[PDB]
Amino acid sequence: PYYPGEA
Amino acid sequence: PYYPGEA
Amino acid sequence: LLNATTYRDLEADWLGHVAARGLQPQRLVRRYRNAREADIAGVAERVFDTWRNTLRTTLLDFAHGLVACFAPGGPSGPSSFPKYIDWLTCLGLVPILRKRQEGGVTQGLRAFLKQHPLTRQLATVAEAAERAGPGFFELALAFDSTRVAD
Repeated sequence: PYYPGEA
Repeated sequence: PYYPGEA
Repeated sequence: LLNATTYRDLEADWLGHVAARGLQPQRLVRRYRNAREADIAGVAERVFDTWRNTLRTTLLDFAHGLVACFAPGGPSGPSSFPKYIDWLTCLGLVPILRKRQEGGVTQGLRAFLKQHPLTRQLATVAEAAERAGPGFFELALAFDSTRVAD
């Protein structure tokens, strides 16, 4: 899982 | 797909 | 910044996020195994809403980062606004001196854009930045070149 604001 | 404002 | 976005890459990134979460409609429906339309529709809507909020705040941060380079150099240094206004108030004339050269604004833009992690993180952000890039550099050169006289 990936999110736009995460590193 | 194409849109009027897109390049 | 916002005009350069396109539908295809945003849809691709959304689909990539869905694949990463493993929450495709087929799997989700086969897991829930119920006909309660309201609950599943709300679940899907909230799943999309979280991503929408994160995208909005990411774009806000990038936009503020882009803005931060221009603003300090406006009221002071080359091409100052209060000097323009007091020229107008005293005489109505605004002598202006011009020279084509690179300055602090252009180096700031170069050092800012070339190594920003959000470009590598999101395809849409990177493509929008590279499409709208030349305008930013031209505006930076415009800021640098002029200088209202003393």
